[PDB]
Amino acid sequence: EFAGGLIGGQSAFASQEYNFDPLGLAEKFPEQLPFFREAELKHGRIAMLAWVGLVVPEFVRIPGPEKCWQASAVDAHSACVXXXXXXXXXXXXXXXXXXXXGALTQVFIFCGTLEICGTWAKMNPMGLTMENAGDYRLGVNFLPDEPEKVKEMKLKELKNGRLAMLAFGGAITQATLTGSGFPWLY
Amino acid sequence: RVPGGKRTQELGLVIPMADEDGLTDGQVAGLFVIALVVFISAMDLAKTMYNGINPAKFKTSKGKGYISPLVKRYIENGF
Amino acid sequence: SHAVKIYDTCIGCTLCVRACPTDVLEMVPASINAAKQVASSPRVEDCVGCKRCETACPTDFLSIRVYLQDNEETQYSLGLDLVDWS
Amino acid sequence: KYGDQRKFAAVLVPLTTLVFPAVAMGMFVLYSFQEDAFWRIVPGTKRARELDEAWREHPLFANSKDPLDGLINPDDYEKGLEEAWERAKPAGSTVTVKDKLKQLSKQNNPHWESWRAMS
Amino acid sequence: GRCASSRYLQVLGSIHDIECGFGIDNTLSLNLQIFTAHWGHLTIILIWVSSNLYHIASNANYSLWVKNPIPSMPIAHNIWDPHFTNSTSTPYSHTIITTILIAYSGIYNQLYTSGFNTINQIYKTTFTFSCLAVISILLAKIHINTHSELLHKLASHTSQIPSFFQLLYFLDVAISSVNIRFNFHTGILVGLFSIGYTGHLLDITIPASRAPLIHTSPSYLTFFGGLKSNTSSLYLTDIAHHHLAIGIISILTGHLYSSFRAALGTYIRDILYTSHLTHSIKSLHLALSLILASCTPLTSTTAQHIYSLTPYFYLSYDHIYSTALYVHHSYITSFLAIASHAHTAITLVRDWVAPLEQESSSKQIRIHTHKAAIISHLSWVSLWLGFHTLAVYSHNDTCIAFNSPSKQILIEASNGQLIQQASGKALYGTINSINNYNKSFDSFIHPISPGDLYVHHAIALGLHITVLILLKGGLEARGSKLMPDKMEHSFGFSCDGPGRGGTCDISAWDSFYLATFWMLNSNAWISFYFHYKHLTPRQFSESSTYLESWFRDYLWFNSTPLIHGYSTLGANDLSVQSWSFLLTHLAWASGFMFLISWRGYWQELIDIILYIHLKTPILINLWNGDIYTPLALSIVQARFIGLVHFSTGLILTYPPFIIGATS
Amino acid sequence: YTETVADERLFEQVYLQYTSEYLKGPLYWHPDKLQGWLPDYPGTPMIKEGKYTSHVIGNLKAFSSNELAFLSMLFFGVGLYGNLQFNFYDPQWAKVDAGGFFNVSYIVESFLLPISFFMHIACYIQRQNGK
Ligand code: CLA
Ligand code: CLA
Ligand code: CLA
Ligand SMILES: CC(=O)O[C@H]1CC(C)(C)C(=C=C/C(C)=C/C=C/C(C)=C/C=C/C=C(C)/C=C/C=C(C)/C=C/[C@@]23O[C@]2(C)C[C@@H](O)CC3(C)C)[C@](C)(O)C1
Ligand SMILES: CC1=C(C#C/C(C)=C/C=C/C(C)=C/C=C/C=C(C)/C=C/C=C(C)/C=C/[C@@]23O[C@]2(C)C[C@@H](O)CC3(C)C)C(C)(C)C[C@H](O)C1
Ligand code: SF4
Ligand code: SF4
Repeated sequence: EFAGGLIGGQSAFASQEYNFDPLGLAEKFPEQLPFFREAELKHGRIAMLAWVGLVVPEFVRIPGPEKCWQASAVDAHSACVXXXXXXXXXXXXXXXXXXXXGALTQVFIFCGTLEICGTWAKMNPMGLTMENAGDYRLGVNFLPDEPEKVKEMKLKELKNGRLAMLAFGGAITQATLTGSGFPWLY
Repeated sequence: RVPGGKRTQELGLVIPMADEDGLTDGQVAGLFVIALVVFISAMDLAKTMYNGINPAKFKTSKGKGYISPLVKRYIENGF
Repeated sequence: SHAVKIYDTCIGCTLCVRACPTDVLEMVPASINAAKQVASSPRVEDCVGCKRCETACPTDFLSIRVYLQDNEETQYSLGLDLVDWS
Repeated sequence: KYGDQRKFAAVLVPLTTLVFPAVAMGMFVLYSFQEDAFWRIVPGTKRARELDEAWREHPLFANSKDPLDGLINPDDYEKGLEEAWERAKPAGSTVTVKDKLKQLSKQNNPHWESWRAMS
Repeated sequence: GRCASSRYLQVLGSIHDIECGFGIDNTLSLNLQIFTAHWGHLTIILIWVSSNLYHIASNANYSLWVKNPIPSMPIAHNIWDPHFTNSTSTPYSHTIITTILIAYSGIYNQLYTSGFNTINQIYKTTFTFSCLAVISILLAKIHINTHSELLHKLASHTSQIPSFFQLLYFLDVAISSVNIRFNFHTGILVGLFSIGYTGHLLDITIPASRAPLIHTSPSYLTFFGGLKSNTSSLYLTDIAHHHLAIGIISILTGHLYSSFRAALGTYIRDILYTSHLTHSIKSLHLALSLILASCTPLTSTTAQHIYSLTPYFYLSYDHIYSTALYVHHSYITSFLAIASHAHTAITLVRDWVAPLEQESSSKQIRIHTHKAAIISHLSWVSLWLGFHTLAVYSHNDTCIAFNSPSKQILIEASNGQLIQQASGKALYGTINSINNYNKSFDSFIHPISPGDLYVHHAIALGLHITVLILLKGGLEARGSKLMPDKMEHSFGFSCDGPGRGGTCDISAWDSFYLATFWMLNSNAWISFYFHYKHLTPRQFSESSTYLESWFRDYLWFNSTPLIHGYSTLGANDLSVQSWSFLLTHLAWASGFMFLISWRGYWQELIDIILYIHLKTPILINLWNGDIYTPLALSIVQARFIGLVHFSTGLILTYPPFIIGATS
Repeated sequence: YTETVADERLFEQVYLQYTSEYLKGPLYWHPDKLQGWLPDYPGTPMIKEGKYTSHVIGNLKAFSSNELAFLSMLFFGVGLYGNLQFNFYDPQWAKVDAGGFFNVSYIVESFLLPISFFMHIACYIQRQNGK
């Protein structure tokens, strides 16, 4: 069985299986395949949200700390974190800014808390397997009750995630190279 | 002070003494309270180490024991 | 009390029995040597521990071995004279 | 003044270097005459017997002192040993495995741990 | 029947030998007792730290020493002794003021470097460390209860199958687990402790050493070198960066073994099984031996590098701190070094299972196969070093007594000089490629002379002989040609009788007893070398190739201030030093009789004395001797007591000399 | 028949030969037979036939010998390049001394030399087992 029987390896021309793995990592690391699918789904979801929030600020910009909330999508990370002391280290000597402190570290700490009580709580305490890889039981009531419908919905999630990962890479690289608007072209 | 040794006399090394008290009596008493706590706890620990483990507690002691869920994992993870 | 053990390599010298100053050892009949006799230590409670038996034993390594047990000493194993423990 | 801590010293030094040491020595010589004295290193104390029996009462440590503990199916082991000895038994030898093991387990050492008779 | 007077010595000789306990029946009890003892010992250490901090806070002058550290002297604690003169003034007090003692530990520089400025901070630190002692004792109680609760949970435990008894081996998996312990030690206890100390330095130590600066920016991590000019110590920025680097490296290393999950990390057993090891890692004596052998290089390098590269403020400016610290840590590491071998011998006696006769698989097996070759070659190198060091020293002594200093044999220390030249070229290349050059390294490289070569050969001789005695004891602990049953007996036992040639000092413990004298002698040589080179580098460089120089220009000459301490002319503040000097001489000589005179003489003497007591009118009607029968000390107890007296005398005779010579 | 010493020795030999084979089996359960003790872990035999089994190299057990050889040589080249370009050619010490920063590529690469050593060890181990 290819890659422990995970959704995502089936071709689209049907009657065929893309089972894309030129490096053969699925057979080299079968004990970390659930972690591989966890990472793939996490990257896909983060990249979907990242592409959406790479397009949107070109139109609407939340009015806030003017130090951030300004500039191109490229100059929006190092600007919305400011000259932190070393890296993601709050300046306790001068909280309330007045020189150097973060503006996203709140997003960072929220992501850390959610991740620890999310993936870490799923793996360390009293358990992830092949089937429950990306399944955090979030919005499963919306999932249809049919064996193939769930499988095709998961496949659509996976393929949208891969497309969003590649799309975000291309979009951010083009924006860095050129600037410009949504087309991200010279 | 009457110094001894060649270097103290030939260099003028001196030992200053504070004219104040150092610690007030209240601070010494505050330290002695926690020292007494250490002392009581250490006497209890010495008693427990002297008597050692009692395996026959399961015949008389209440409860049913407990193995923490991580201790079970550490048991079955290996040695 | 010490522990005096006799091993199969005994050849019935009787020298160990003769050297014992407190009559700990004795000769018993056996069939494992040409002498048809081996030593025995039926009264090691009287073994002071002088190890004269080990000095007298001529086998390659002593057929009689005395194991000292200092946390075990009795009045007989200490040779107490001025003091009685009974 | 730099002194005024000697008010603590004049009580503590005599106390902890005379009263406590003397009380400790008297308590130690009193403890030396208890039947429980040095029960962990001195053989033949009552508490040592009680502790050993308490360990033996635990279901895990019942057959803990037996050097042969571990044989999951001792009957299978004994049967296999008897079968292996039958094919190697010398000529008309009259020794069986059962009595051979029984007489190899029974030695004659009366003066071993005889200190388990006072406490 | 009951016991004799030797019961006290017999009990106290194994008072902490938890393996020899009578109630202890399993590794669970042994491991839990050891863990609780560890907790109590940590509590003792914390209370000792709080003690020093309190006495510096209360009975001391830290607030004044911090202002002018170079010429000032710290105070250890007050003197309250009713035996002094209630009149006049002692030489340890400024007339009517209280009596004080000068601290030679070095805690003042430690606290000053760490960022302490006020007495109040030291008081709060004392309170916190007493709190930590409470916490440690409570953790001991907690773990005793948790293990007893597991034991009680065996009242609701059964596998429904005969394999349930397997749980017997996993009850102490909390203590006996190795992979988790290694992972968490090397990661947390080493790397993250270093990283936390880097944080401490960046937040306090560097801020409280210079003018106010930026918000602890990454410019606080420097790569200067050593010996900041003003304080004559390492740069605090360099120390913080060093701890940061060590912390990062050890944190990365700590993810090696399979600690919490079975899917990450390699097992230590599999690591050893595919190497030249695969030892019995379940032995507690083996682990103790190989970690004592780890604290030994650490403590020896601590002694070397506290002096060579002084890390504390104004530590090099104290002529007594620098020698006392070095000698103290050298003695500590010598004790740990001999401990490693002693517990290796105990491991071989008690906790080592060997193949039948020929299976050369275990490392100890392969060592034991050719142990005679090891001991013979160690004896050869020891003999060579002793012969050729003593003979050259004798040549120098004789030819310099005969008015011929130029007839000496002075081998120039060429190899050490080459190593020093290479290191100096490397350091100078480092310095020359700096825009902030003109740095100093203090005594990292020192002038090396023929006297240095001879003393190094003497030190190598001492180390070789100590290792020879210890290694012979370890290898023949399980049986030698003289006594081919030594593993049937205890680790320490009296002898094997006067027959078979005579068998005094035959146990492995007797090998340790013999080796402790050589450990003390080698440490004395090392300490004499360091102290002599510290007192006068020039005179050591020239006149130290003949032993008469060591006897005269060091011992006889430098003992002048100490003996003059108390005399019929008045007393100095060295009076305690001279009195302790004489007391330690008495202690050293008192242990000679426990070593030279042996038991039987004294047993007859005790029989005569007991005859007197049972013959004295009143005593006989109150005390017949049947209860606690007085007996002469047993042979092993006698050897140990003589060794203790000898060690105490030899060790404690030196600090008075150090204080008299340097202060 | 009487039990001669030779017959007793024969019983000793028979008993030892039988029991030494029996105790290796699943029916003796000694603490020295636990995981982490003498016996190998259940699914991970380390040494068989006097040869390092494929399970020694851990997660690399599935790698081919050619893949490990290529990785070994590539890592050796990259790590040696990093070490030589950090120490002797293109030194970074002067650049970082004046307030600069290390060429992070050199630092990352230089750690691939011992990795390459163990990678080529693993390549040989894989080749021996025919993988
Ligand atoms: C300096 C080392 C030293 C010392 C102190 C002693 C002391 C002694 N030896 Mg001895 N001995 C030594 C080395 C020494 N030996 C050596 C190297 C050998 C070579 C083998 C011998 C061989 C030897 C033999 C063969 C004999 C002795 C005997 C004696 C005893 C007779 C002297 C006596 O009773 O005085 C009293 C003891 C003193 C130490 C005098 C000083 C006492 C102090 C200063 C006063 C009390 C202090 C005070 C109470 C403090 C309290 C303690 C504190 C904890 C509170 C005595 C206990 C003989 C004996 O026991 O016969 C009676 C005997 O037969 N010795
Ligand atoms: C990977 C996702 C991601 C990341 C890292 C960022 C990061 C950033 N965004 Mg952004 N954004 C995103 C997605 C993301 N965005 C999406 C999906 C939208 C569309 C609503 C926007 C719309 C948006 C605007 C309008 C602006 C930013 C801005 C910024 C910058 C300042 C931070 C801020 O306040 O954002 C604000 C972001 C939001 C209010 C949208 C949050 C939506 C999150 C991603 C969904 C919640 C995820 C949660 C963990 C899952 C549970 C909920 C789920 C059921 C949906 C920062 C670089 C500001 C800036 O300076 O731009 C240059 C700004 O003005 N973003
Ligand atoms: C035939 C004489 C002879 C020979 C060839 C050797 C050879 C050896 N001995 Mg040696 N030894 C000898 C006599 C001899 N020994 C005597 C008489 C003693 C008693 C003092 C020793 C005591 C001794 C010790 C304690 C050690 C050796 C060791 C060694 C070995 C290393 C070399 C060494 O240390 O030499 C140095 C030799 C000495 C220090 C001993 C003194 C040399 C004697 C005086 C020479 C006598 C020669 C003899 C008089 C010739 C007469 C010839 C005539 C009758 C025709 C080497 C195999 C060492 C070893 O085992 O390491 C591998 C070691 O540790 N030997
Ligand atoms: C209680 C509760 O809540 O339950 C929850 C459960 C759950 C599951 C969390 C939920 C959900 C689902 C969610 C939130 C789904 C969101 C999905 C998103 C945002 C997908 C974006 C994909 C973007 C792509 C593919 C971009 C593709 C972009 C491409 C290909 C770009 C292509 C470009 O060529 C173009 C077009 C321009 C060129 O210049 C270059 C580039 C950029 C490459 C619910 C509904 O909330 C309910
Ligand atoms: C830049 C910047 C920042 C940033 C950033 C970020 C997030 C940068 C992210 C970069 C990122 C995310 C880059 C992804 C690349 C993905 C690639 C190359 C995929 C190739 C995929 C290929 C070539 C696929 C090929 C195939 O399809 C082919 C042709 C046939 C198919 O049958 C099969 C396959 C699959 C084989 C900071 C640091 C945050 C702040 C700073 O201030 C500004
Ligand atoms: S001396 Fe030895 S060999 Fe002779 S009879 Fe006695 S025990 Fe046997
Ligand atoms: S040690 Fe002495 S008393 Fe004991 S059996 Fe031998 S000879 Fe007899």
